[PDB]
Amino acid sequence: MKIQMKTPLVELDGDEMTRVLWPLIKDKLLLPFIDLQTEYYDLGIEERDRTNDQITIDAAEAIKKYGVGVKNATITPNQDRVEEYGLKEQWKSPNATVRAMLDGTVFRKPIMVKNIKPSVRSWQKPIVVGRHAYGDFYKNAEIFAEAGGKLEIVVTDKNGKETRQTIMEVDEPAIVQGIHNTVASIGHFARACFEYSLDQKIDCWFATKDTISKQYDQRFKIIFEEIFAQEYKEKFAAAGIEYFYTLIDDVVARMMKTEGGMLWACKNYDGDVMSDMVASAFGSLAMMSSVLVSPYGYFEYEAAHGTVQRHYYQHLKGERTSTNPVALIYAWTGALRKRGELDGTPDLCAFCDSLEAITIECIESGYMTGDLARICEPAAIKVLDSIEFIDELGKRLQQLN
Amino acid sequence: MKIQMKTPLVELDGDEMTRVLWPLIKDKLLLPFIDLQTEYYDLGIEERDRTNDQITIDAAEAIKKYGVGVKNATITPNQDRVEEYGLKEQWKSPNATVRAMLDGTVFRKPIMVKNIKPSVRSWQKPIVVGRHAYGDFYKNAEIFAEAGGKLEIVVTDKNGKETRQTIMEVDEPAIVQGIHNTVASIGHFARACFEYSLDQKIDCWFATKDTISKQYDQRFKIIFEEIFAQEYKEKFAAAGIEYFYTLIDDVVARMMKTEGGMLWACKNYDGDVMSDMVASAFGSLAMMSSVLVSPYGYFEYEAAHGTVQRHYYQHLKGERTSTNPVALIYAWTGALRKRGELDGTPDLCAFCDSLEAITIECIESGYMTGDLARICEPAAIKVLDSIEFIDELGKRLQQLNK
Ligand SMILES: [Mg+2]
Repeated sequence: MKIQMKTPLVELDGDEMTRVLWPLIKDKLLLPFIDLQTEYYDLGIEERDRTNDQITIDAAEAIKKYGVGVKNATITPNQDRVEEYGLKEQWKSPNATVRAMLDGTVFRKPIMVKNIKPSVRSWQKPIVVGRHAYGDFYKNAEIFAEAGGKLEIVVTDKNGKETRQTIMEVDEPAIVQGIHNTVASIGHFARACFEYSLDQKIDCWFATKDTISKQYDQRFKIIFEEIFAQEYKEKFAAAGIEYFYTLIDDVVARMMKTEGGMLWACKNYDGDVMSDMVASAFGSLAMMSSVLVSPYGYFEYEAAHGTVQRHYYQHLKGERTSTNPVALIYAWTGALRKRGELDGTPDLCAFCDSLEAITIECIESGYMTGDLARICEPAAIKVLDSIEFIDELGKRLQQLN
Repeated sequence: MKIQMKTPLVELDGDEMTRVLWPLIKDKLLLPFIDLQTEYYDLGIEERDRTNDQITIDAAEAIKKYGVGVKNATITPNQDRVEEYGLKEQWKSPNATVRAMLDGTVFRKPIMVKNIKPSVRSWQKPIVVGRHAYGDFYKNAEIFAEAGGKLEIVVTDKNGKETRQTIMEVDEPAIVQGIHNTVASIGHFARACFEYSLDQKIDCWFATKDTISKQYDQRFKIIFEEIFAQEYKEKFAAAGIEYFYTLIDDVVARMMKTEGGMLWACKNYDGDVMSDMVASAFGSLAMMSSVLVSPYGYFEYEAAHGTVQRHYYQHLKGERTSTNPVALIYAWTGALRKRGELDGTPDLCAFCDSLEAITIECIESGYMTGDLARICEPAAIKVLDSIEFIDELGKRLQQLNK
């Protein structure tokens, strides 16, 4: 029989080329081997528009209920997209929405192949970015103060005690931004990072600009230091690993020189930008896994890249594309593995191990999409289009099973 | 004999190892050749402490008066530094104070040598970072809301009208930050970058996260777009160069694959971090120049790196150090060159071009500090300690009969 699942995955569909490839993955790589159970939520742009973005919230609720989600790449619509699709508004990033609702830390890890050298000469070991998923400027308040004025932040507690601080007082057109985070969210971030480091036996590096931000960034620094001292110090020393804190400018300068091999903990914004820099440098944003690990027990595996508009238009014209589906594949395998772990269904986990291994073997053997063929050494034997590539992996799986 | 100056440079001294090397540069590389005129401001941590940080303000005022400053590396003190030096308080970043007082854009360019390949394989051409010098979180207001509450930004105008926006309402301990910028400062930032791109004949790339920050970052995007359309589109076309706007995560991915050769315009924070990433990748933080170009006509050249506490402590024990003084040197040559341009004293500019060239040629001939010798190819001929390095450049200057 096919591999059986005890609990369904929550499945969040997406946009454009990634939407096109998603059912081909299911058809060729999963359904022939697994009696795949999912709760399906279409987060394509048109369905988010139809439902006034309720579908996004509903999907996040389902992840909370079942425990594990898999997410396809989506469009966060700018005004071009609004015009292209005739949208009601510039709907908020669905990633930002899910992360807000679930909380946690997003772990981003390169999917490494031996035949692609990183951009950064020194890198010999993967660098994992642990990005705080919650708060900061992903939930902002902003004012365009067209006549200027006294610009303040204000906090009013339960009890009515008001605290005010002045940003600046200006007599000219100005812009203002406010952000927050929570002590609890930061603590869970620190914990997730330290636990990841211990599990994987890698050092943890964290950095902020605590010299400039003497209460906000300072609070991250203190919380990591205290959690580390009180909960992890001994565990780390027994495991032969270290926690290193520095300033953000110093850590980035080090990253250009390091051999790699650590967990790089980042505040939300830093992690968003830096995970993309690391992904690119190792080879591709499609060669990078992404998992949100919530302290509340939820997991969301996603393809953390664009939807490939140019390739989608080509596809609709009957042209084959060089789209790299690896991140999409690893979102499914990561999610099915976790679901299998939680459910105590190890045949599912073993399948996921196999498909991941097959994907790497295929690329390392010189059979790959065009983006990878551009940067590998030695030269690829054969460039496979996105659909041929998926078809090839399906043939390898059939030969296993 | 010695080259004459018309107008003094404003000289801002600093801390630790950089403070140690600063007179050696003057003594062996400047004073023998130039009747150096400076107005001296000691921004060492102890003078800042003694004057309650007034000396920083006074120095910024002297830059406004004379037009050009040269700044040594300084400590921005955390509580560890407070303890170390017995300070009254964690004095605010003097760089932030100076930038706030002058406004402008900080241009950060690698100091490239033929025998050092960049960390990023694709880079074949310099990348300049143009960092907006004003506002954002460098002038923050922050609250530790130990009881939570309604967290807001509030704008109270000249005429009454209160505008409030809610960040979040929480029932748990939380932290709150507010920042600002001005439309005028942003515009001056866009113009400085467009002018720099024209003058250097290089493309301009700018990026934010306007998809998430739909008024704040968006206002940067808009101001750039409008200034470019109104004031630079035709000039760019004429010069064969482009302005490219994208999202910040996209630009960083591109930076790992580009050949280089553009001006990368950055918001204040992005510029702080990304100028150091570019500097490190090209070779060292010490191999990066830094000039604040104010819209009000002032210039501040600095050594934009650390003060090297560990080396300082070794130096006090009479031990040799591997501190790289090139950025200190280039701060001086850059400031003196500008001083000479403004004063119409071209012999000073000539000397500055010569000292930069001599420094480059020293390193390219295999004589360099430890940091460079770790990454150069072929192997260094002789690794010089910081002071041996300055002394070598001195020897060369004298050999060339400057
Ligand atoms: Mg810096």
